Amino acid sequence: DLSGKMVKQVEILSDGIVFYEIFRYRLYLISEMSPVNIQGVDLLEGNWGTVGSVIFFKYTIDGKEKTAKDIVEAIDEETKSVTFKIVEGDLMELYKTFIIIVQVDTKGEHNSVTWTFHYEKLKEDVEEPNTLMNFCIEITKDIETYHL
Ligand SMILES: [Cl-]
Repeated sequence: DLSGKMVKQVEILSDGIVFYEIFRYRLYLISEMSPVNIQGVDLLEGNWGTVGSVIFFKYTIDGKEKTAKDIVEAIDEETKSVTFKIVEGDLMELYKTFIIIVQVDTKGEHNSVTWTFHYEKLKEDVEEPNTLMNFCIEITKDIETYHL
């Protein structure tokens, strides 16, 4: 009831392999590639690209500065997937639980990035995370257009 799921697949022009490299091992590059959206990506514990690593994000949503602390809960290298669980931050005032999965289809033929949110709202009247999903799609477009 308070439970929800949201899925968006977007086709990318850029190399899926580089998208996965970013999201697994070089996540700090997103501050450079989507500087309107992301002001800081700071590793707090562990190492980049390892399950159990803890990462702090400074980001802007609707011109408001927000933060989150996330743990990397899962990595699947064969499917090119990484699962982030948000443990602290502005989102935790609206959601009890929030999990973000990013998965890159690297056929090479055509490449795409699928974003999945699994969340538990604190109340029934809390909104579905549409704005966050728009935010994630904007970062994807910023990343794929960064090379040009
Ligand atoms: Cl690992």
